[PDB]
Amino acid sequence: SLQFVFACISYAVGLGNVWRFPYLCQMYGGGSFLVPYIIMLIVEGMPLLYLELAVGQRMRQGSIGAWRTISPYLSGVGVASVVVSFFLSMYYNVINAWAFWYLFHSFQDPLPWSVCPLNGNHTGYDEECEKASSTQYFWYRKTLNISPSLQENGGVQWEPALCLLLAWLVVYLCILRGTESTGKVVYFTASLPYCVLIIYLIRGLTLHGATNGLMYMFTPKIEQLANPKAWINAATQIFFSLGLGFGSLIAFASYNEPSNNCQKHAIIVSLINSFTSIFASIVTFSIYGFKATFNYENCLKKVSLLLTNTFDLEDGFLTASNLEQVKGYLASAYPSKYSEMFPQIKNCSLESELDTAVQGTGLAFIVYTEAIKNMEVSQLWSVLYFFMLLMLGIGSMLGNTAAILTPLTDSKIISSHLPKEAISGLVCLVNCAIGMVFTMEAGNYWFDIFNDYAATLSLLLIVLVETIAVCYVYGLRRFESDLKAMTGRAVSWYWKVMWAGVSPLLIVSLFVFYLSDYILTGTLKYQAWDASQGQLVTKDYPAYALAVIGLLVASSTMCIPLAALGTFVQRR
Amino acid sequence: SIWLIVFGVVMGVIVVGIVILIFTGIRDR
Ligand SMILES: *[C@@H]1O[C@H](CO)[C@@H](O)[C@H](O)[C@H]1NC(C)=O
Ligand SMILES: *[C@@H]1O[C@H](CO)[C@@H](O)[C@H](O)[C@H]1NC(C)=O
Repeated sequence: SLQFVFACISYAVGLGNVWRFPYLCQMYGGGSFLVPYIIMLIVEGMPLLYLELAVGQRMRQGSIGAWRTISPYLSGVGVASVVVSFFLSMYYNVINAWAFWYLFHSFQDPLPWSVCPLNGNHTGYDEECEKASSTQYFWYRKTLNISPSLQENGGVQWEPALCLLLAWLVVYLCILRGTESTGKVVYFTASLPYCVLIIYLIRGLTLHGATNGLMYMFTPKIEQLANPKAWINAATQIFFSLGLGFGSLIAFASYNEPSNNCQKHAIIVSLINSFTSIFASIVTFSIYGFKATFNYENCLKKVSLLLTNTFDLEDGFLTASNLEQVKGYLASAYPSKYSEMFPQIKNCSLESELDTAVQGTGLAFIVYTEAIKNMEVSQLWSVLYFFMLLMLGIGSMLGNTAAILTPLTDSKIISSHLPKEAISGLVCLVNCAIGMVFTMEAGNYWFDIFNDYAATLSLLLIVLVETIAVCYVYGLRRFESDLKAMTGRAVSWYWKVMWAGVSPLLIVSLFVFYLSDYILTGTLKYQAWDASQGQLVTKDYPAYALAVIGLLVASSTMCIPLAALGTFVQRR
Repeated sequence: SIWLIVFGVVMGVIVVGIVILIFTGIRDR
């Protein structure tokens, strides 16, 4: 019935493609990132998703069991599929914390991101809140309290820490309570995000200067199309959104009937995920284009007002549509006065604003708060959207934590030493203790590090290992014969070609290009808030942050080879 | 402080729910 299709939708719609995708799309030039993603969907999404589902269905085991049955000296990869998930559980729930925060500041008539606080004389606005938008000031100062540079970090902020603790308690409560009731929840926890995004698209397309954002998002600029970072980010994002590498897909496929259809399931899941991500990006970039157009209008208005006040002009004589000509006339009238303010005049254009209006790990929150503050009944829409985002985050965290606990649940030694219900509490406590780092003054920088590198190389390496093992280790012909015996209609030559030498080759080529780019540039830099300019400035990563990122990647990458060496020694 | 009051209420509700769930689990023991 339609319940199965709704369950597939719920598995496909998650916090990943709704929150992470718009920020990546804006970072990498919009269309110049959207084109690879689709290309990275028909090549790496559907084939690898179907391979994972088929492996899970055929093996009738968990992730560790499935990757141990195929080959002994490869079973360590099953441990790796845990480690990455662990790191995800380290930081992903932090997102929910922010949601909680942004929910709790939604029951006030003067919304905290609606009106800028006064300087103190009760006559003007804060310099940071004047240079930056109200939403950006609320996000970067009253929510994260971010420090200008990663080198200087303060103590653990108590309010974000409390929000994170609340998020972890909610996750633990959901773990203890729900195990099989989701069948009812799927009737409601799967269609609400689509309704919310429909409402926000309705609002966004009614805003002035909204189509500029869509035109920017769908424009594939060839200048930035050749950036390897865009391809690598698209690949890691599609792998993170589909759930590849985490091992949850294999665990879910192990619980389904041997005659259950998988090709249709994989294609439907992949296409639904891509379409949902595209729709969310459309809405977010409509709102972002509205913000950029509003900033452009504001800058033109400020320049026009300044020129009118310094040249004794009429209130309406100088407009945006006839600016430069008038300036030229002033250049012909008396350049002595014109040069007195020539450095003061600013050159503002739509392209530059669209490139740098809003950016960072919190593009979704800033953009949607901007959209909410331009509504009719702001509080209701804010509550609905943040509840939807919190529900998506809780569902994704439930899936990830179940994938983490399942190998630990299967541990006979662990189960006989501690109660099964206490392992979840211990995991939640440890994850909260580790994730308390992201609540410092510079915690957002660490969150950015763990959003860029805790899932980039690890997922790609795990997927490459899986496709190599199912490609040549077990034998593609044997796998096809087993699948044909299980269900018939043996794999079409498209799937066999994709699994044989297309996906591994493409992933290896992307990795080589990324490594070469990093080696040649050698300038891995992060964005940092600058209150004086009220913008984002690129700054070089310090040594210790690079060491932390390298260690985080290296543990996940070396989880497999170390266990392979251990198994080889055990054999020898 | 609207947000602090709402956070306190939500935390109390979550604490009560977790306490009753753990009590039921202990009963399962
Ligand atoms: C606020 O008052 C102080 C008093 O010294 C003054 O220095 C400051 O310029 C005032 N603010 C503005 C925006 O003029
Ligand atoms: C604006 O354009 C003029 C024209 O060359 C240039 O001299 C100036 O540096 C640019 N920027 C500003 C802030 O005026």
